[PDB]
Amino acid sequence: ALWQFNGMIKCKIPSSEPLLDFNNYGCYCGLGGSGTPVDDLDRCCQTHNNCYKQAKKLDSCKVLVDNPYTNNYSYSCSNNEITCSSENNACEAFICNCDRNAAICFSKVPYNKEHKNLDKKNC
Ligand SMILES: [Ca+2]
Ligand SMILES: [Cl-]
Repeated sequence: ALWQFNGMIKCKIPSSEPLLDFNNYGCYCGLGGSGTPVDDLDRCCQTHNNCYKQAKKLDSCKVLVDNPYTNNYSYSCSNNEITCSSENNACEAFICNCDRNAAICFSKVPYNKEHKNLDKKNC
């Protein structure tokens, strides 16, 4: 769920408020997405978007009427390291991995304020 993703990002980037810093950024960081990523961070979000799309197509995910952003899974942050729980069922585990990968990706790429609240004309 979004609440967990927010926590994961903070786990990797302690100084951030993810739902603010990484929302409405570039062409893919936020709800939906289209076009060519404007930078590596935007690309992290495109990959995350693609991961969610793959998830929704999994047999295990079609069983729950909850979208990836509302589907709660279990994970832990410790020493700024993210660990997806073995107690997660197939769908939740896949989503957890998608979020973990994105959180780590976000923490390894540059952040360009110029792309915050990007004109969707550029997408
Ligand atoms: Ca376009
Ligand atoms: Cl990690």
